[PDB]
Amino acid sequence: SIAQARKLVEQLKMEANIDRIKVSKAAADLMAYCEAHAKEDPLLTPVPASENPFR
Amino acid sequence: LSAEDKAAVERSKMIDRNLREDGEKAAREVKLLLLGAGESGKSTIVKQMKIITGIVETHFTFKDLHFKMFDVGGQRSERKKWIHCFEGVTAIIFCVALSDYDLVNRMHESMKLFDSICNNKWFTDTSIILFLNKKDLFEEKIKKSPLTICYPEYAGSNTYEEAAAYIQCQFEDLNKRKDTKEIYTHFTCATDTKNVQFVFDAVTDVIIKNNLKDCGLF
Amino acid sequence: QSELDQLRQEAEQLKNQIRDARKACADATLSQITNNIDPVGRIQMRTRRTLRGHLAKIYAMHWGTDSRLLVSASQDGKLIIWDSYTTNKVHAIPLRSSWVMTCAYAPSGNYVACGGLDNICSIYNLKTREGNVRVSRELAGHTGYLSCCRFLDDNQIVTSSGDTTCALWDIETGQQTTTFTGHTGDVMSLSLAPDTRLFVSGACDASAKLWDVREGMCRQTFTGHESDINAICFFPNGNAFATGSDDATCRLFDLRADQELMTYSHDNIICGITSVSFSKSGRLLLAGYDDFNCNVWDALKADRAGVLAGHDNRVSCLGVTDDGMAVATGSWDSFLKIWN
Amino acid sequence: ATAAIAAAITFLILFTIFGNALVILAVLTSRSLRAPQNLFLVSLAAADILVATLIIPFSLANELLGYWYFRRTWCEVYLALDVLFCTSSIVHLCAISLDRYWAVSRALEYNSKRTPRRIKCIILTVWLIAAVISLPPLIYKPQCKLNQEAWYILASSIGSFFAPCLIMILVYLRIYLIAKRSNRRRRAQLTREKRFTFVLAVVIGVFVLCWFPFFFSYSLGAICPCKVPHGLFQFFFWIGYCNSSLNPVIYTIFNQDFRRAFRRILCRPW
Amino acid sequence: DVQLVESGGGLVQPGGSRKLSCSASGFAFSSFGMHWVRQAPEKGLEWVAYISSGSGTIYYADTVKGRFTISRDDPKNTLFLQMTSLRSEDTAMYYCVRSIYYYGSSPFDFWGQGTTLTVSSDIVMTQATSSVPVTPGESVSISCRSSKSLLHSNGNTYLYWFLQRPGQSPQLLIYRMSNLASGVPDRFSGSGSGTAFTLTISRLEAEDVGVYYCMQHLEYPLTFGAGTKLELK
Ligand SMILES: Cc1cccc([C@H](C)c2c[nH]cn2)c1C
Repeated sequence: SIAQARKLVEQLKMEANIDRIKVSKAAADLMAYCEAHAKEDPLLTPVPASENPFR
Repeated sequence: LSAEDKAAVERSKMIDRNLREDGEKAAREVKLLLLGAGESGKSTIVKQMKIITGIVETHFTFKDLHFKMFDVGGQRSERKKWIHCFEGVTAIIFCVALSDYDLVNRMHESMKLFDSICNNKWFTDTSIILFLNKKDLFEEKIKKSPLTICYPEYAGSNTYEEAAAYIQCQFEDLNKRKDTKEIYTHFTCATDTKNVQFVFDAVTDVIIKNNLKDCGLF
Repeated sequence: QSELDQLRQEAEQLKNQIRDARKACADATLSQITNNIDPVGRIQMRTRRTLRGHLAKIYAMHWGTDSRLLVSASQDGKLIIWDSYTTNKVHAIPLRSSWVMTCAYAPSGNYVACGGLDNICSIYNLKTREGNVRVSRELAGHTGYLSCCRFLDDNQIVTSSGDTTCALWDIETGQQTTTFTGHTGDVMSLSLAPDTRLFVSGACDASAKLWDVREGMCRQTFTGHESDINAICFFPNGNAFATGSDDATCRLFDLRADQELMTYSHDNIICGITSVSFSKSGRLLLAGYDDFNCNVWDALKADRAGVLAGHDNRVSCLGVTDDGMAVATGSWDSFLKIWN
Repeated sequence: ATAAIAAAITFLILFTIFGNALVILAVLTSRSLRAPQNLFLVSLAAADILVATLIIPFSLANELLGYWYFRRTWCEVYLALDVLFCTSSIVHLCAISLDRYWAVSRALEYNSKRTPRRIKCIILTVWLIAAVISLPPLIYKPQCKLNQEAWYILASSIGSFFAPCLIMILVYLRIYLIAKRSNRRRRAQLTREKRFTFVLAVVIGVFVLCWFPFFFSYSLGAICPCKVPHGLFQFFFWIGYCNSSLNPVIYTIFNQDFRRAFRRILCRPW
Repeated sequence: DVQLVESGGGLVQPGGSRKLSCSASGFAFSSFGMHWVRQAPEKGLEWVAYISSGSGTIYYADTVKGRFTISRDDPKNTLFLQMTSLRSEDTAMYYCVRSIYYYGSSPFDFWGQGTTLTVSSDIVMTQATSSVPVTPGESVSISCRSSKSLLHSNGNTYLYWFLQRPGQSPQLLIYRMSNLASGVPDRFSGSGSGTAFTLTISRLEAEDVGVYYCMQHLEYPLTFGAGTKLELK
């Protein structure tokens, strides 16, 4: 009764001091991680039968 | 080619034949599922069905044929995310009590629980069977308080033949689909043979209908 | 007097003061940024393998360590250790139970685990020289049904059940270490970070809680969905994670910016999303739906980059290896297939 | 003139290529058709394609410009295969009929006995029965005719057609009585009765009008060595050939699972 | 923890016929194929026969076929070997061997005691020379060179390093040329390429001296060499 109405208040008071990041910077990070590793992903670009043990 | 693959395909085939000869043994036997209510009647009807946490199986035998009862009520969670895992079963038992009408909306809760299983999108082929327990205990219920406590939309007599038939009539008129499955109803007794034998015969009819599902004669 | 209503209003007050503080910061949308991006092209990919060994439903799969071995589960109480090159099956494991919800494989390559409706997470060994398949341990601390469990190492495991909680066990002792209480809906699935320090849990209350491993307390709680949540996978860097729901909208949350970024809407069929998966380096989010399909969404364009062929029943589990060379789809008609 | 008619016979061969093996594929890649009553249909489709690809082009060569050639000693082998691959089809049909009788006559305690080992034993048993029928043209000794002594033709004719046809008639009459018993909200019953009446009428009727006049003309030649018109006999022989084409149509379209399998096969190119 | 039970007998004149038995306990006997390894008193190992798990594959060598018969009883957990028409050059030490063949397995990983029986073009392997002075701290490079290239584009290279301790049964050290057996220390760092092989044994301790065997398992039968033992001097 009281504890279930107290734990939510404690959770909302512990979820207040968060030094967040700019959304454009967090999108640029996801863009740069996909751009930098764009040649180590053999699923985005197909590989021949010599570079694939399947075919 | 095939340096040690001639010995590897032997292991690939041995425990693939083992899967087939162990899956046939579990696919030829018949399975019977068991819903119910909250501690209503799923302890009395399993007194004969005894022997040869979460869910526990009941593996008994009758006329040299093993049955597997799958309980439900041990799961203290929702039903929307695992009722599809219990498909492929032959008969669904939905045990209903009769003397729980006075305590509170319990019989009114079992009607919408029976409604959710007869209109389920995964159980559109398995026929359902409902029990009606406490046959001798319901006979003395009418003289103190009738069935018309919370039914202004229905009138009737105070006889035992009218009270037992209207509960059977109200449950049967809940399914929206009537072509595929057929609801079975049997009043229980205090004996040992006739309590399960009709159920025996009931499963018989289902497989006969299943054979009429196979030959195209339905 | 009667300050319990004031304590209930403090929840909405702290909500409007903290969670509704994303108006002057959450301004950058993904249309100004994703205008000058390049697509990946129409992905033409076909099935190379078809593992026809099971006789029941398959909705449990996890890869090996060197991207070689598969772990699959059926509804006959049977685990199969598949090989992905020569269509080979190595270990057939009979089970005490019969209805399996999830399975997992060790990050080293020794142990497996499986669980289901019997509330018992059974951990088995494969490297035993004496009776090659045997029971190592059988953990039991839940009262609902085990939903998803993943390994951390050869001594701990993170399990989650329908008891509105999730736990971290211990293989060396046999008891539990901690219990993550403080959840409302039924926990459905979980994913974990590749450095094994933060894990994201699923829900049926349309939330995706980021928890903590060491301290034992919750860290972040999200929202945005209007239905249940079936599958959550984690991004290979640590920034974002995807969530799949029952309203045909696969969303991509975020941890650094603390804001929902991208929605995936399929306007043709509005069936649920029961499996998600990431690729190796992003830009290819695989999604197995309920309409007998397996679609390929882009991480920045949010348009489908080609489709995959289906089965006689729904595709229920996806999988991409550690290197990114094998997609594995598992449906309920025992046809565990391996695509390009 | 005439060969275009044979081209229709060629088209007949094409349908035996189109149906039967596809039915085999409907058993091979399926989940709902993993039940062990379909091995009879697999063996029946194999028997029909062994009828077609081995017998029908040589029958077309024999009927057009009639004389026997391509070797001298192939006549006995061709007659033996022609008796074998058709008697095997008839006994697979009566085995399907007897299995459908044993499905509903004993319901519960027969599914514990219906194992695929028992099904393979019944299949190898009826192939050995067909081999026993096809052996006395091998043992005991240019127009490749069809003629043997009076002791064999009656016994082979009876054991090929007249006992399995009588068994199938009695079995499907018992099936009709059981399905009449197992029927008793009214418009779904009065049409259902006509439905299984039509099904049990077609199954028992197409077989009779497809095989019985040829065996009648084949049995009157030993009863009364009196009527040899030689016009209706070859027509009845081709009608007897026609069931190898008519078998995939009857025993598959009346089930939901085979129609769903045919739909998922024929929807993938389209 | 497992046990392998054998027996023994007396000397047999050339022209006899007997049966030998090998019993197993501690593990499931059905899921292991069974080898017979015959050791001559002149230190040279050689192979007799192999039976599979599902009783569908029986292999012999070139000079072995015809007069020998192998059988097994899985509820009894026994292995029977019937030998007919014995001679004075085919009677030696014997060994019954369990072996399993899958991906990530260890063939020839645990052998048994065996029996003693006395009287009175394969693939060429090189083992020379069995006299190398070692100290507790000196490395060693055992020479084992093959002729046929073991590069199958598979890419498993099927060479097996065995150690024979003096007085007891020999044990496996290295399986598939780059792995490590269960219960073996990490001093046996072996490598190679195609034809060349190298067994580097660094930081030696005078407790595991014996005879080093290298076995080639690309084609049947089991080819061997002559033996490579160390010495204290
Ligand atoms: C007795 C017997 C049994 C089976 C077949 C036949 C003949 C060759 C036939 C009928 N239709 C196609 N061929 C006979 C006569």
